[PDB]
Amino acid sequence: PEITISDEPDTLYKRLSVLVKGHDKAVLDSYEYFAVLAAKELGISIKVHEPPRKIERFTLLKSVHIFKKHRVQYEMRTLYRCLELEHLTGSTADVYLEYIQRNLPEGVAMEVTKTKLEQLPEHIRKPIW
Amino acid sequence: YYVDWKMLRDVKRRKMAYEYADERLRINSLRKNTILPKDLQEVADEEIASLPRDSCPVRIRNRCVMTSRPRGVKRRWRLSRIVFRHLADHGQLSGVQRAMW
Amino acid sequence: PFQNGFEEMIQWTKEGKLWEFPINNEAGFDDDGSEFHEHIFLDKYLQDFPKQGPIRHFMELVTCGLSKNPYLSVKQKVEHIEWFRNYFNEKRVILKESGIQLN
Amino acid sequence: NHNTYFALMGTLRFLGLYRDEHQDFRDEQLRLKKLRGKGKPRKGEGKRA
Amino acid sequence: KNRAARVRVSKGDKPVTYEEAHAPHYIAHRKGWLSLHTGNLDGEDHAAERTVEDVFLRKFMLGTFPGCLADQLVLKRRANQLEICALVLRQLPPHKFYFLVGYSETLLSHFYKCPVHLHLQTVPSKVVYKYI
Amino acid sequence: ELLKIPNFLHLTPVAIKRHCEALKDFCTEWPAALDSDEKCEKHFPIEIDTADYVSAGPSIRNPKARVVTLRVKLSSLNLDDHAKKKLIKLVGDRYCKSTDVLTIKTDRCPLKRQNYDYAVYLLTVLYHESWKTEEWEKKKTEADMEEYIWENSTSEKNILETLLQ
RNA sequence: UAAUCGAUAAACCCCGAUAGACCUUACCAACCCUUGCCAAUUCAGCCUAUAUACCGCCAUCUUCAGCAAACCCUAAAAAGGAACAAUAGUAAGCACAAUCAUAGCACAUAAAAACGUUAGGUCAAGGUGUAGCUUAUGGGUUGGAAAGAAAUGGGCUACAUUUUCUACAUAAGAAUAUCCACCACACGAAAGUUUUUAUGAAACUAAAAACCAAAGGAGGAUUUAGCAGUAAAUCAAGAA
Ligand SMILES: [Mg+2]
Ligand SMILES: [Mg+2]
Ligand SMILES: [Mg+2]
Ligand SMILES: [Mg+2]
Ligand SMILES: [Mg+2]
Ligand SMILES: [Mg+2]
Ligand SMILES: [Mg+2]
Ligand SMILES: [Mg+2]
Ligand SMILES: [Mg+2]
Ligand SMILES: [Mg+2]
Ligand SMILES: [Mg+2]
Ligand SMILES: [Mg+2]
Ligand SMILES: [Mg+2]
Ligand SMILES: [Mg+2]
Ligand SMILES: [Mg+2]
Ligand SMILES: [Mg+2]
Ligand SMILES: [Mg+2]
Ligand SMILES: [Mg+2]
Ligand SMILES: [Mg+2]
Ligand SMILES: [Mg+2]
Ligand SMILES: [Mg+2]
Ligand SMILES: [Mg+2]
Ligand SMILES: [Mg+2]
Ligand SMILES: [Mg+2]
Ligand SMILES: [Mg+2]
Ligand SMILES: [Mg+2]
Ligand SMILES: [Mg+2]
Ligand SMILES: [Mg+2]
Ligand SMILES: [Mg+2]
Ligand SMILES: [Mg+2]
Ligand SMILES: [Mg+2]
Ligand SMILES: [Mg+2]
Ligand SMILES: [Mg+2]
Ligand SMILES: [Mg+2]
Ligand SMILES: [Mg+2]
Repeated sequence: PEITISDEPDTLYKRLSVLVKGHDKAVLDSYEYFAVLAAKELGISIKVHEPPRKIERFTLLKSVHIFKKHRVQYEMRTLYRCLELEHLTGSTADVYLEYIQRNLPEGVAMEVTKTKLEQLPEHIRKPIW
Repeated sequence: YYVDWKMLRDVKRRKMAYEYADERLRINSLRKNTILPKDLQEVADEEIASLPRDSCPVRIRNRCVMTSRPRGVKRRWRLSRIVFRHLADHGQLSGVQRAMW
Repeated sequence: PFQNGFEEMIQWTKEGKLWEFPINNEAGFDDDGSEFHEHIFLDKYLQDFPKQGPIRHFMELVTCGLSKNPYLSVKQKVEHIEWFRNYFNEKRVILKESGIQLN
Repeated sequence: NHNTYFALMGTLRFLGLYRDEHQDFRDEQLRLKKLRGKGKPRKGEGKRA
Repeated sequence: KNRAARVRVSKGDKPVTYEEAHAPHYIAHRKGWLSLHTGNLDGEDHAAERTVEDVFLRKFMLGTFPGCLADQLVLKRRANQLEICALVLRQLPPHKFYFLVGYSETLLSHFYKCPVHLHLQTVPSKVVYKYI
Repeated sequence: ELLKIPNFLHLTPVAIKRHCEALKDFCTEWPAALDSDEKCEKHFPIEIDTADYVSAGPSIRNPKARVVTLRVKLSSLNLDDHAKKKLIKLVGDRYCKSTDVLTIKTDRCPLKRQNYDYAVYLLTVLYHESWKTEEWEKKKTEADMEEYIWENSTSEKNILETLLQ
């Protein structure tokens, strides 16, 4: 485990939001238990919610050649879990999200939105042209 | 071996439509512009007309990948309903279930 | 030989076969070393062209188009504007006959 | 690419790695088709003769 | 009558795995899924390629392992690597088994240009859920 | 059918305890005083919204990744009255008038670093050209006004005529 | 017409098509090419004949309660086999039922629906048994089709006052088939004709204006569909 300290001022995040998409509920429940218990140990101070499910339904003809009065109806359900972390560092972010991501289940996908804190840019500071 | 001669000619239509693509885009850039002269547009007209019509986008036909069925194709899986249903029913298709509501 | 599953993962990752974490979808693609003002501002290649003519109308729409485009690098955009120079100067007769003197 | 999967698996078959029961059905059936005397004519021979 | 993916009633002697004893309409109720990947979720891409991959993996696993494949093939896809899980009968001696394990892992990692991992679990006789 | 079920076994809570205790060394601390959003605003006014998506398959390339968002409160900018309102009229829809939030969505470039640099570029540019008064700004129509100025009004001349009579 | 195929009583008829200007494309008209897609093969390739040879998918009886191995009885047994103050029947299997889905119940709908029947449907989803084609029943280019004298099934819009216009969302204003010479208008042009515009290499397609305003005045025998948030009416979305 090689650790090194660069003098540069590590990035801050106000809100690290993690979307966990799934088909099944159970896996996301367990994974929630996992991310919660992992973010408690590191004292990351997080919340979790359930964004309402989205269901897509499309229909195919039931027979090879012709009966159009008969249809098969197929379904894809996507269920949500969102982890909301507030007031975290850049390194804490890279580690926690490394640990959370390496173990991510096969049927589930993950979308992360990071709002990162920057003071102001240089040409804007207090010059006027 | 591609499963049909159909899929043969359509594959050659994908290669071709990728090849002359730049030519298409740049010619049709002027041809569809109002500000430019009509005279550059008649010549640009003869120009995209000169290209082999096997390289144009709309001559391409979406088919099922494995079974080649020209119609009844589900865009996202590129699969005919026969084969789609077959695959999803064995549960070989992930997430696809029978709809009840 | 392998001592652990972690040894497996580790070696796959050093080898570059296993993915990089936490994943950035841009890993392995450097985009030629380019920056936005090489993408957004196409003035460089609009230098040689008639300035007040409608050729600037057409080429400013082409420019503003190649600016909005994430799907192409510097190189191919430049090949576009260059093919346009080559073709516009290719026919000197049309431009002049059309009723506007064009350089 | 269908040429890829087709040729690759056929090779792997003759190289004795992959096993195709479909091609074996086909083969055995053309064996019992030609053994019968109705084969696939050598090119150019069938029509005129 | 609905004929999709079903096993008809015999004189009552026909040996049947839990897998083939459940009609398509049971999927996600009782039946799980044979293949697992991100592609059919709400916001995601390239379901088609994971499907082609799936199909060819069926063909490949059934042609590479003659007569010894017990139940239908379980495909997992995680962090770009494929975990291929197969329940397989005991037929051939361990030598040929590891030969084909290494062989398959290599050829599959290299064709699909991504790391493959193969798990075989051996079973004495085909698992029978019903009849018999 | 137990072979298809994801096994959380490797993630069993003992393993999470030990893993997060061996991962205690990589993480870096969070600053005390920043504990409230107020001091976060007084200190760092700007938010940068970055999107990261992971899915399974051979390829890592995600189209939606590139999008960069900037959220800047206009109250935290050094802007003049003239600069602030010329900026409202300049940027427009990117500006929310109730909460005072300015939003820049940047797309056009392949790499996210480039969308970030061009978004902060748009920020600097709009700020530098918000302070430049030009010829046509003295040509300002009174219909263009975000306010009703009592000077040079119609109600003013109605008042002066009513008081004339 | 030189110019596809298939479905065609209930269980065909906006049907395979959740989709033909080229393509799709099987078709016809000419022309061209014969180890003619593949690692190899006296071998490829065949939307050629067989759905009365079949696998796959289905229709239907049917939202019908049964169907079937293992046995056991019947002065013979083709076959049948229950009576609850019970007279020879016991039976695991599979239907139905029960649970699941419709984000809690309950209901409803959805799904489920065995065995067999209709040699019901499809060798054009694909795959094959049998027969055929192999300088052609194969593979390419190019152009060509889909015309109405009718006959009919299904729809959409109506025939107007519970209507029509504009505002508009649910108190408003005007129009209103006969005055009569209106400088015609009340409803009703989705149809035509012009000009645009969408897409496209190619308008035969689609959309919007203007013009035009025709049949139609609630329709013969005879019939469809619906028991509640249904019918009916109004609106949007998606699939390709
Ligand atoms: Mg098309
Ligand atoms: Mg039915
Ligand atoms: Mg016909
Ligand atoms: Mg017929
Ligand atoms: Mg009939
Ligand atoms: Mg019939
Ligand atoms: Mg109908
Ligand atoms: Mg045609
Ligand atoms: Mg033919
Ligand atoms: Mg016949
Ligand atoms: Mg039949
Ligand atoms: Mg028939
Ligand atoms: Mg049949
Ligand atoms: Mg019963
Ligand atoms: Mg029995
Ligand atoms: Mg009996
Ligand atoms: Mg329930
Ligand atoms: Mg009920
Ligand atoms: Mg039902
Ligand atoms: Mg039931
Ligand atoms: Mg029933
Ligand atoms: Mg028949
Ligand atoms: Mg066939
Ligand atoms: Mg055959
Ligand atoms: Mg031919
Ligand atoms: Mg043709
Ligand atoms: Mg009639
Ligand atoms: Mg209606
Ligand atoms: Mg109506
Ligand atoms: Mg009124
Ligand atoms: Mg009209
Ligand atoms: Mg009229
Ligand atoms: Mg009349
Ligand atoms: Mg009646
Ligand atoms: Mg209704």
